[PDB]
Amino acid sequence: PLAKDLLHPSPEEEKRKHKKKRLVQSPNSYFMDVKCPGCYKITTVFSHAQTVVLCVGCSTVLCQPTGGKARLTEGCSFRRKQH
Amino acid sequence: VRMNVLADALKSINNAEKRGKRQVLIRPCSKVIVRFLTVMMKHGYIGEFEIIDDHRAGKIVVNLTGRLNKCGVISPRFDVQLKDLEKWQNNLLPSRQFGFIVLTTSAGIMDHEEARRKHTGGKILGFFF
Amino acid sequence: SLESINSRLQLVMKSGKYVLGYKQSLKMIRQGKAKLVILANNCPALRKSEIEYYAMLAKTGVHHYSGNNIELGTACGKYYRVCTLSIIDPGDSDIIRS
Amino acid sequence: GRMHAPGKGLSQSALPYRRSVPTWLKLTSDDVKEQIYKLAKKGLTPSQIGVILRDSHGVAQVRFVTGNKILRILKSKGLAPDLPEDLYHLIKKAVAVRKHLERNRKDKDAKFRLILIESRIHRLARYYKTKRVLPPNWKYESSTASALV
Amino acid sequence: AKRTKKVGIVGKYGTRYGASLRKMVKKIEISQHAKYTCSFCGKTKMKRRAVGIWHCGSCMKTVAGGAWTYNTTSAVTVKSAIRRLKELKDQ
RNA sequence: UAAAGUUGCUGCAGUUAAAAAGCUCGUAGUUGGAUCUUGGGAGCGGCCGUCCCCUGCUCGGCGCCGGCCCGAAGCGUUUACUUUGAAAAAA
RNA sequence: GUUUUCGGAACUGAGGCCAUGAUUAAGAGGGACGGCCGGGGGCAUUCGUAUUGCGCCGCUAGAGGUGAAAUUCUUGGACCGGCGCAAGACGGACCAGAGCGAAAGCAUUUGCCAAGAAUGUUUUCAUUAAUCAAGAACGAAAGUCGGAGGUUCGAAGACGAUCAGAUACCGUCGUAGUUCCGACCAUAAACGAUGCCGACUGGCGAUGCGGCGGCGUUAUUCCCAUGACCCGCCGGGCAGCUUCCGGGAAACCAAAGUCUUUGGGUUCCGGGGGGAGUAUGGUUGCAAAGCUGAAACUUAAAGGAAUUGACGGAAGGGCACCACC
Repeated sequence: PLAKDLLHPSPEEEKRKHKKKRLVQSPNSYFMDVKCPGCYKITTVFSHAQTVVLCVGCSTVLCQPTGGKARLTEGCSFRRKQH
Repeated sequence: VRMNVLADALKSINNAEKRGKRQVLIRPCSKVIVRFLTVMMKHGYIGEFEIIDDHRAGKIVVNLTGRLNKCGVISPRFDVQLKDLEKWQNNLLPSRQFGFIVLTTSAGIMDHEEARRKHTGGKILGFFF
Repeated sequence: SLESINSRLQLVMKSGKYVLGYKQSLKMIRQGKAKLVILANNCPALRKSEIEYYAMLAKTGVHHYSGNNIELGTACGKYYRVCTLSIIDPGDSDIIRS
Repeated sequence: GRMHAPGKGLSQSALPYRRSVPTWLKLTSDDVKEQIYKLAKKGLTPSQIGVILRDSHGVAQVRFVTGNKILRILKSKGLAPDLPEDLYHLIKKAVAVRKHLERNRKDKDAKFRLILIESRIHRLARYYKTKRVLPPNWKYESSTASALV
Repeated sequence: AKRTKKVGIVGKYGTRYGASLRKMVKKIEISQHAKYTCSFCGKTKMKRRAVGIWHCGSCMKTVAGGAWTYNTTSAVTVKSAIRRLKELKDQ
């Protein structure tokens, strides 16, 4: 194809492109409002935390750093947010 | 690395014209580029272009017509007198009827004929026909 | 685990109070001010045994270091060799909690 | 591409367009700084203050919540390390590969990596000298480098 | 200044004994006169007293070593070999 | 000398015709991302062309009722570049 | 005489005021961090048959080797079969147009040591970069100098064949070497015969590593989460296929393209064929040699790609009693 509309890229393909190769650079990560079952307080954790984080009171662990997105502990309620 | 930024912009829109794209995207936007595109737009060689100004070196999407033969860039930016400007457009432009040599002067960035009217030379940027 | 100690020791040398050498650190054990004693592995066996006995009287733990007195000195950031060493107060290091 | 390797990888962070403080973040410009102050005192390089801060406390960029960046925050308080962290980590790496090399002297690859690492040290050194961050007579000497961990 | 071009310690022999013999003795004679770091006190004082005998001028501790070097390569492989059979017999 | 774009700055060539160092490091050398003022106004011609303005701080005559107008002298980051002028033996 | 208002010069205290002073965070770079990944590197360790040799036992007259033979071994028991032992090499099949490494190169196990690409990243620094005379590290094999070891193989050499002759191809022995350790050497068709960095310009199916998403299947079983498949997407990595992108003398090339519509940056390097990588000088090396490097003279071609023939002790089909059977 020759005629495209790079001014108005469709969102289905815009999320496909690499984070830097998009029309306007935008990250793929986000933040969380995680609540472990042992406690009630809400902590803000990063999608790709890359460092082990503990709940208040040394209740339990929340995240395991991996190659990509951190592995959330099963049983903890998390709500993705955005600004 | 990317030394000359105007060179990457012109070669891209020159490649996309030979292929026949309707509008081309150039990755870095500099002040000299947008000043260069307007000299081409004021002569009808390109279409309406737009600057996607993010918080970095922005991107430009230039609507392309079928009117551009070649838009080269002369590197380095040689100094041009008004005495040798005729000799440049003698071996850089296709004919004496059309084609323009874009060169920057203290008065700004304009083609070689406006540099004749304002009677001042300067560094040469590129050429388009 | 070893690099944790150099990381801890370096944090002590910039912040905490410490005492290099044997005659000086032996007084700190005697004064009770010492909290942790480091010993180079090539410490003379009589002097190592004496330090460990002193610390048993003062109930301060000893950490028998791995390197000799040459590289224990470089671990403290010094250009001389250190055979034994006492930490009077870590200041802001976690070395005494391990 | 990498300047001491044939790799042409493209992998790095990409901060979003909006430079505003996040709507979820409830830490003031002050309290974040005393958080930086505490981590800096227990020993932590400005690089890893930022990571600990955006995982536990959820600060997108400290340059947005306050008006300065981490290293500029520590130096104004006088808590910054004297020689830069990226230069510290290169000397720390060269000391390790030189200590590996004294026993294993048949390791021609380690000898090759040593030249690459030292070449990067002298490159940052002469940069940090023009920016007047290091004394103009500062010089990495392989011998006395191990004292600086 | 650098007094000699490629004749080190063996410059004392002048023009005698031929080039190769003056070259293979250089590597040895540098070694047998070098001061080593005493592995007991840490000071660089291990110095060969007689052939095979190495004395540390600081801790006054004598060590049976190689003839021209402090440690013979044949010895250090034997010390490490014995150390493996030792723990392998007693388990 | 041109022909010779067979010395190539304009303007050559280097997969196989002559040819890219075995490979990397590296100082001189060369080359270096983006980013800091555009617009508006009076006049004229059939939204378009042209002109001027966005200069600051000692002495005098269209003078007028300390202030204003105007004339001249001095100062206002530095080079490169460009335009101008001077000075630039004739043959 | 004197002190000052007075004009100038310099210093020193308290202020007031400034919108009081730090552009961005590159599909530039460095560094940190995360889980991985890989015949990357080093050291140590382990295993495997095989080969050669030896000991013993068995039964035997040939065994080896070749186009055919001989040299050679053999009733002093060879070859063959069995059981053991020792030594030094080597790391089969799995092994791929797969991976890793700057290149040379890299493959039994396990352990230790240091390193690294790519990926992920709302981390940090903030132009630190690109290419690079001089200079430096590494650099197959062969070769050199010391030690250790020497199974196999095998330059030299000896011999047996072949031949007009063979000081060659083939065969039997076999020295240096091949192996390890420590120093030298710096060259290979060290090849992709293709400098590096950056941008742009068609698809297609795969593949390796990392990440993201998704029916279902199968493992723990007790499911979520993890593996193993299955469908996609993203990054870069070795490649492939396809094509009127375009180029090229063509062969061919998604680069060898974006080149008379000639200029992104920067190293090296060529100028008809020989003489000649020679002479000489310098320099490096223990030597072998390496690096640097002419001229006299000679010559009208040498060379590249492709075409048609002829030819082939090239292959595939077919034919002839001027061919054979």
